[PDB]
Amino acid sequence: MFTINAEVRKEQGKGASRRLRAANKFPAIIYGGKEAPLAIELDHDKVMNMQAKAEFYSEVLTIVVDGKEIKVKAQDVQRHPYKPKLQHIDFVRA
RNA sequence: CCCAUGCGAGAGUAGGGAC
RNA sequence: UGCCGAUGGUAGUGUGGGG
Ligand SMILES: [Mg+2]
Ligand SMILES: [Mg+2]
Ligand SMILES: [Mg+2]
Ligand SMILES: [Mg+2]
Ligand SMILES: [Mg+2]
Repeated sequence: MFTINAEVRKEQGKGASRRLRAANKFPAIIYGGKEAPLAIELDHDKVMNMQAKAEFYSEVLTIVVDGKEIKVKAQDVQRHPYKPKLQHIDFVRA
């Protein structure tokens, strides 16, 4: 099972997102179901290595944010236009 | 082009549909 | 441009600064 550690974002928007990426992290979003969407931030390198395995995109993953696990599937990924980096990820609740 | 701050598409995604 | 349509990200951008 893939276990991803994340934190809830304290700020959003272009400025905040660029700050994260300049600091070796990147934004992501968890949506789906009855609960409201949850905007989170991830460690770039750790997730990048994880998603290098094809199962990352087929399996139900576990994101540890706050203190509980959420159970999601990768729904979409935005990659840098010309750099080997992850820009954003959509996670859908499972 | 970048930073701070405010504003924020187009496309696509979740979801919905008496079609 | 052919049904409606979030959230987040992206483009662009007002103000101030940097270059
Ligand atoms: Mg700005
Ligand atoms: Mg739109
Ligand atoms: Mg749209
Ligand atoms: Mg449907
Ligand atoms: Mg938006």
